[PDB]
Amino acid sequence: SALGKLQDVVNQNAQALNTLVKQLSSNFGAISSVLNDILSRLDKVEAEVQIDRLITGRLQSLQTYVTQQLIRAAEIRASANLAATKMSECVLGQSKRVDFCGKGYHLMSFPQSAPHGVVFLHVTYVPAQEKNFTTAPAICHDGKAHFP
Amino acid sequence: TKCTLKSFTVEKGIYQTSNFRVQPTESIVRFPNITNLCPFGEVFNATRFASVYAWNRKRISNCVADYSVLYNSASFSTFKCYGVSPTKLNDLCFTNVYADSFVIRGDEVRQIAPGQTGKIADYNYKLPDDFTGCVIAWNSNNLDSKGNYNYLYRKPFERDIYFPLQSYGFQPTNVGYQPYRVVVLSFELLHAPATVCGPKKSTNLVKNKCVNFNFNGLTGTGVLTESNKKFLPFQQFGRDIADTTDAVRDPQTLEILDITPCSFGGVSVITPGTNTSNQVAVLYQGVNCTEVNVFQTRAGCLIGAEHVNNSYECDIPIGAGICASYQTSQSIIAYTMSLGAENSVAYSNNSIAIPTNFTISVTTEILPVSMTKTSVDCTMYICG
Amino acid sequence: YTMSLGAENSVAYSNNSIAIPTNFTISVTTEILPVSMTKTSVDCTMYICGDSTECSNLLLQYGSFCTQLNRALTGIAVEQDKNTQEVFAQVKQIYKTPPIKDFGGFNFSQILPDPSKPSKRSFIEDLLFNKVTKFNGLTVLPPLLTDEMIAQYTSALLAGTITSGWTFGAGAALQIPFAMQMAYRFNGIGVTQNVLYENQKLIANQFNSAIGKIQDSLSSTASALGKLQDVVNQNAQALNTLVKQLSSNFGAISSVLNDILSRLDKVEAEVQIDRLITGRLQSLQTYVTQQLIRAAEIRASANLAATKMSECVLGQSKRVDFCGKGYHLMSFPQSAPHGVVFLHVTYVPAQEKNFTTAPAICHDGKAHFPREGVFVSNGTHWFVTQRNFYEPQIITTDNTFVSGNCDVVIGIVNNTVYDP
Amino acid sequence: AYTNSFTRGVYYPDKVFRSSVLHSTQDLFLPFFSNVTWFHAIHDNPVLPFNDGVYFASTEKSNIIRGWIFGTTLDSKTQSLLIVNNATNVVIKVCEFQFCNDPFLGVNCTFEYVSFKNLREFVFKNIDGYFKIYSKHTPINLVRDLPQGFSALEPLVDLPIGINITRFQTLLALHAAYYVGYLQPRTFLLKYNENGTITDAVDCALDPLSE
Ligand SMILES: *[C@@H]1O[C@H](CO)[C@@H](O[C@@H]2O[C@H](CO)[C@@H](O)[C@H](O)[C@H]2NC(C)=O)[C@H](O)[C@H]1NC(C)=O
Ligand SMILES: *[C@@H]1O[C@H](CO)[C@@H](O[C@@H]2O[C@H](CO)[C@@H](O)[C@H](O)[C@H]2NC(C)=O)[C@H](O)[C@H]1NC(C)=O
Ligand SMILES: *[C@@H]1O[C@H](CO)[C@@H](O[C@@H]2O[C@H](CO)[C@@H](O)[C@H](O)[C@H]2NC(C)=O)[C@H](O)[C@H]1NC(C)=O
Ligand SMILES: *[C@@H]1O[C@H](CO)[C@@H](O[C@@H]2O[C@H](CO)[C@@H](O)[C@H](O)[C@H]2NC(C)=O)[C@H](O)[C@H]1NC(C)=O
Ligand SMILES: *[C@@H]1O[C@H](CO)[C@@H](O[C@@H]2O[C@H](CO)[C@@H](O)[C@H](O)[C@H]2NC(C)=O)[C@H](O)[C@H]1NC(C)=O
Ligand SMILES: *[C@@H]1O[C@H](CO)[C@@H](O)[C@H](O)[C@H]1NC(C)=O
Ligand SMILES: *[C@@H]1O[C@H](CO)[C@@H](O)[C@H](O)[C@H]1NC(C)=O
Ligand SMILES: *[C@@H]1O[C@H](CO)[C@@H](O)[C@H](O)[C@H]1NC(C)=O
Ligand SMILES: *[C@@H]1O[C@H](CO)[C@@H](O)[C@H](O)[C@H]1NC(C)=O
Ligand SMILES: *[C@@H]1O[C@H](CO)[C@@H](O)[C@H](O)[C@H]1NC(C)=O
Ligand SMILES: *[C@@H]1O[C@H](CO)[C@@H](O)[C@H](O)[C@H]1NC(C)=O
Ligand SMILES: *[C@@H]1O[C@H](CO)[C@@H](O)[C@H](O)[C@H]1NC(C)=O
Ligand SMILES: *[C@@H]1O[C@H](CO)[C@@H](O)[C@H](O)[C@H]1NC(C)=O
Ligand SMILES: *[C@@H]1O[C@H](CO)[C@@H](O)[C@H](O)[C@H]1NC(C)=O
Ligand SMILES: *[C@@H]1O[C@H](CO)[C@@H](O)[C@H](O)[C@H]1NC(C)=O
Ligand SMILES: *[C@@H]1O[C@H](CO)[C@@H](O)[C@H](O)[C@H]1NC(C)=O
Ligand SMILES: *[C@@H]1O[C@H](CO)[C@@H](O)[C@H](O)[C@H]1NC(C)=O
Repeated sequence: SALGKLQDVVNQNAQALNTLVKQLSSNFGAISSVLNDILSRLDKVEAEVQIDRLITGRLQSLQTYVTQQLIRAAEIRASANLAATKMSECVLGQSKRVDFCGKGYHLMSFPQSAPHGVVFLHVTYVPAQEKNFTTAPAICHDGKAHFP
Repeated sequence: TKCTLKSFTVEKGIYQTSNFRVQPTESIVRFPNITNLCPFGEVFNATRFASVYAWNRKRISNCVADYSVLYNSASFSTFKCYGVSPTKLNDLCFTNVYADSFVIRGDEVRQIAPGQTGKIADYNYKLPDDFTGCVIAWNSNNLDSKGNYNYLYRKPFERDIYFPLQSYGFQPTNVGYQPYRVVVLSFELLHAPATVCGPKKSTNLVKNKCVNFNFNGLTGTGVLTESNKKFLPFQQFGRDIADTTDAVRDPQTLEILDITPCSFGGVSVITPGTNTSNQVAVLYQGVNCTEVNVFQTRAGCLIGAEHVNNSYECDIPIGAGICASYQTSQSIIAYTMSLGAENSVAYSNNSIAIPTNFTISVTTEILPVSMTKTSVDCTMYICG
Repeated sequence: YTMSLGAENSVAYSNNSIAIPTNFTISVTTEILPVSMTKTSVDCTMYICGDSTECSNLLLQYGSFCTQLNRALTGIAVEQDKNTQEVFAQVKQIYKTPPIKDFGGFNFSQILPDPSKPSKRSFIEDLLFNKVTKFNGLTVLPPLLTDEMIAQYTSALLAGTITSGWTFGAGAALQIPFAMQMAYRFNGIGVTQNVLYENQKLIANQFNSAIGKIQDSLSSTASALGKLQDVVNQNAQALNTLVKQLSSNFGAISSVLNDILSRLDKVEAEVQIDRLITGRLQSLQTYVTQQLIRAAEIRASANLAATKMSECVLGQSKRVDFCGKGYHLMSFPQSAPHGVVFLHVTYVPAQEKNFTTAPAICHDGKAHFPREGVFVSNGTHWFVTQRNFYEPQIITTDNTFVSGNCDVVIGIVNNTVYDP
Repeated sequence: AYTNSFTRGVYYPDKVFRSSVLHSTQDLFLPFFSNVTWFHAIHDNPVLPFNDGVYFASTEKSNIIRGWIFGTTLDSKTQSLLIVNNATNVVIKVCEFQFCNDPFLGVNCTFEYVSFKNLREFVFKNIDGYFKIYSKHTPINLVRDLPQGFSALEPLVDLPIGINITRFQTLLALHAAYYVGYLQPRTFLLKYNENGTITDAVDCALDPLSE
């Protein structure tokens, strides 16, 4: 389940294609969804009314799929620009940006490839064993306030 | 859930499997309490039908109309209806019905329709292009031929009393050259209290329960209730933003009923994976449990999960701070989610905590970068 | 009129003049961001064919259009909870504030929780919740987090930020006195921390007054919420459009489907009903397409808000104008309906003096350069001073480093350098 | 003579209740701020054109005006709608009348039917042979002329007569102040309050702000 974001991008595209293929079996109000039935049962002046329903339905189904893929491609592009920014700032550099380069103070990140994606192994320093102390903002020596 | 996913294996999660609707308990029929039979048997037997330059209009009103008396008759050469099906006329009903009664040549029956043209339909019997009613006609050669020369011809319902005035010469030896009697029934659906309705009996009224109502031929389904929707005396129905009826006046007793649609919502199924258990819980989203272990969440009625008095991380989401999980004695539990352990930071104006040691953690982060490059040959997809 | 782009200003540049701010103003600038939108869902079969079997049996001929529309709205609805989770659930533990509020004169009482409230929002969160304002198979799902849970997260983020600096983001929260947290934040903008402690009452009074102005701004000027109120208005306008389209005929004899089924018998009626199905289905595909595109805009805003929570609340940001105008100090999150509001606290320099300046100083042959800050003159004497607050110091071998000699540097000046 | 109609002549467009809603409707309405023609039957009962439809009103205290006549020619060559109010009854006919030389009330009938302080307002229109009537009665605070303020008319009658109308006239009692305006096909945005009642309107074609 760690790979969940990448497996989900594979699942969404397979789900979209299987939906687009299964729509070829739909009637859309024609006497059959198999176009060879209409063309083997009817003469052209009758048949063209039936075929125009299948064309209208299949075309509206394909416009729907392409609209889903355009919006989904924008979501993947926003993720790819984020990954490119992580590669630039987080692998090729060290980042001052809190919680951008993993939780903790960032040291470095190693990229690893994955199907349809990238994986960053963010190495981060996390402070881990407190002591309490009394503190002061400044210290008096001979009249002078000293600051660290 | 398996059939919704088209899979034998179901992953852990929550899935909208179906939509629930409270079913109507019974039908309610509400026509006006009026009892006179309508006069159609007079109209189809009138002693002298009008000439088509001067056609008669009779207002049928305040009566009960068994249209089967007409529609079952062997007499009629045509019975064509243009905004209603003749099989429905006993169930549907109207404010008034207007019978336009007159005689014409049999060839000319073709001019009596919405959108038709020709010298009668232009000069002296134009129908509305949206004509909501029926044309009833028959050959009357044996009634009206002699020759007989009395039957004269010359906007919708235009009456217009060399000049274009001429008559047919009807000998009994004339077939399209023969006289035909025609009655055109035009139906006044345009709103007011109904006064012409079919023989279908009214039930009693019901309130506060889901029912399959019918008021004056307005069918629907809903919970009927008494209401503060103070209708002005001429108003017969109230309409929603959708133009669906939202309140009504009962035609037998002039009180105003709110119509609220019967309770409905998505049936989410909450499941650990099939690779863990076959036990599930069901959330009827938004529905109150009195309308369906059982537990009213703010998100809907939840069935088959135990409410737990603790709190935990949100394992499967439900809504409104409620979540569910499968836990030991194993069963599905539902609980208010914990946002995290509570921590009073040990602050004071001169105390600081400094870490004496560290851990070099490594945290994986996973990002999508591309997706499967499809291309569809749209002509092969559409036309094969 | 032809619009004016702004007041016109010839900056007084010359090869030896520098303007240094002798004073500052702490500024608090509100930024408002959308994070989610109302989780609608539409039963497409009840929208298209509401309570008719006769219509529903025709809608099955259109195949999986109806199920993929319910799936698309469900995907939008779930990512509203993801967006809300990513913005607020950046804190692993529900931190809470000490009982006594000894924050060195700074006064968060207007942004911290008030226990008087039925849901434990702060004063400014209540202003934000005040200033921001269907049976046809339409439904609204609740958010996964209640507004009380969002107020617990904004309380935790804020109580961490006040008691412990950035440390509660990076690891376990470390207590630090609030005056010393601000002293670190002043080093973060390159202002030497004694400039805080010597001005702590002034800086506290500027901060407290700036928080006060937020309440007056939000109380008087409801149009400040325009981003959040427009997200509400767009979703209401889209639903009202989707509902009004039920009344359209689309070429059928009547848009009220029960008229067709009462007036007409099946072989006549199905021709009319298929026009309504075709029109309503195209109208619902239009609504879902608008909501998918709008949801992508809200997700872009939620990713930005989650980034502001991480870099701007949980940290201090070096990113110019990311965390409001001025050099950033810290930001306090406040909840609002379907959004978040950041009170970005920033240092703005405020009272310039012009001075003569030099890149380097010749002592005995050696060119000295400032370790940090700039060489500056009042006309008779030369001082080094830090870049963002005028504080003249005697020029010394501690304040400066040598490199090379006088012959190499353009515009070097002669002066003594005191060797302590 | 003339006067300004202000916002007068709005009416309930259909027999449907609606509330707390702004409803856009297209119908024959009296345009906002159009000029009504004005009349004074002292020391004034002409035949007017009917056009597409008529708004009609009178300012009253003694009820001199008591009926109307409508038709093409009003001269027995065709049927002509006569409408009379007689002390308590309403009386209506469409006979092929030859009317009086100067029609007044003394103090083939193919259809027949029966049933200053005051302003009485009426609207008459013909669609598909249905002659529709709407009206309202109200007190007035201004004695002299039409009030610059809002009220709406409600339906009373619909006569299925089929007759062509292009002219009309009005009837006076003898041993008077009245107004006429012409309707036009207009989009009105109508404001319904909580109580099923129209309380305000916009004639959308009036000016660019109304659009
Ligand atoms: C913190 O600041 C708030 C205002 O920002 C102060 O609140 C006021 O307190 C007085 C009583 O001391 C009340 O009469 C007012 O009604 C309060 N105003 C508001 C808007 O709450 C508060 O006193 C300050 N506290 C400290 C310790 O400085
Ligand atoms: C820096 O600027 C602040 C104002 O932003 C000055 O503080 C004000 O000083 C006047 C008197 O000159 C007082 O009446 C105000 O009440 C002060 N305001 C505040 C918010 O305390 C401050 O004196 C300036 N400091 C320097 C060194 O110039
Ligand atoms: C430039 O700064 C120096 C130091 O602040 C000023 O010199 C001092 O001036 C005061 C009178 O204002 C004298 O009492 C001191 O003895 C001076 N100290 C030294 C080291 O000379 C100088 O006046 C300033 N010049 C200008 C033009 O403002
Ligand atoms: C800085 O001071 C030195 C002397 O301390 C100046 O150097 C002299 O400049 C004059 C004029 O160019 C020459 O005649 C001398 O021979 C130089 N002496 C030495 C020891 O080099 C120098 O010009 C001054 N620079 C500035 C920028 O004022
Ligand atoms: C109503 O009556 C008027 C006459 O008062 C009719 O107008 C005439 O129409 C014919 C065509 O049918 C034209 O040739 C004439 O020029 C018109 N005469 C005038 C004086 O305009 C009108 O057509 C009739 N309408 C209906 C529906 O009967
Ligand atoms: C610091 O001291 C306080 C004293 O009350 C205590 O509550 C707190 O738990 C201590 N924290 C650590 C990290 O030792
Ligand atoms: C005409 O009258 C006879 C009785 O005289 C009746 O049986 C018949 O039903 C009437 N015609 C129609 C069409 O109803
Ligand atoms: C209808 O009948 C009921 C009694 O069954 C009666 O009370 C009511 O007044 C009648 N209504 C009408 C409109 O005649
Ligand atoms: C699925 O079931 C197998 C045993 O049949 C078990 O080993 C495995 O851990 C299970 N996986 C999950 C995710 O529960
Ligand atoms: C659920 O319905 C019952 C009546 O059946 C009512 O008493 C109860 O208050 C309702 N609960 C909610 C949460 O609306
Ligand atoms: C939950 O706890 C409350 C008291 O906090 C108690 O009244 C209630 O009976 C408990 N319910 C269960 C199921 O434990
Ligand atoms: C700095 O000096 C120049 C001298 O011409 C003047 O124009 C400018 O306004 C001054 N600016 C300030 C901040 O005093
Ligand atoms: C600055 O410019 C002036 C002429 O405007 C020139 O005389 C002078 O030497 C220059 N000084 C520096 C430091 O460049
Ligand atoms: C309308 O009436 C006003 C006075 O009320 C007058 O000024 C104007 O000229 C008139 N216009 C027309 C077209 O009658
Ligand atoms: C009104 O006129 C009709 C005849 O047209 C008459 O029967 C009726 O009695 C009259 N009513 C009054 C009050 O004069
Ligand atoms: C009615 O029509 C006849 C001719 O059919 C005509 O003589 C008579 O004058 C008409 N009636 C009236 C009131 O004119
Ligand atoms: C609605 O009408 C009632 C009387 O029918 C009246 O009391 C009430 O004041 C009206 N509503 C408003 C908002 O005035």
